[PDB]
Amino acid sequence: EDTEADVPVTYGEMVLNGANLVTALVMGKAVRSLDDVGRHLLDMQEE
Amino acid sequence: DGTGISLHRQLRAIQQLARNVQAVLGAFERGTADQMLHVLLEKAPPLAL
Repeated sequence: EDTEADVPVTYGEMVLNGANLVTALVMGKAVRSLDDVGRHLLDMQEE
Repeated sequence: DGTGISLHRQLRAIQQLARNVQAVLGAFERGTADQMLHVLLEKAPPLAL
């Protein structure tokens, strides 16, 4: 028994905050973390 | 539900109730003119007679 105590965490949540509210409704698809993926896709082509 | 869509599905039923109620109140504004002609053609014999 290395110790008798451990370090867990709490829930991380995933809510339709911004653009995912439009894309779920105006479009169909609602790809997760589209606030970050859209930021990464708009950073690559302009160099 | 208080989520992002169930706030929105409230608004879609509001616009229908608004544009259902805008029509039928305007219908009596149109039904007034239709009430003209069906009592003015109770009177008004033709010009030939």
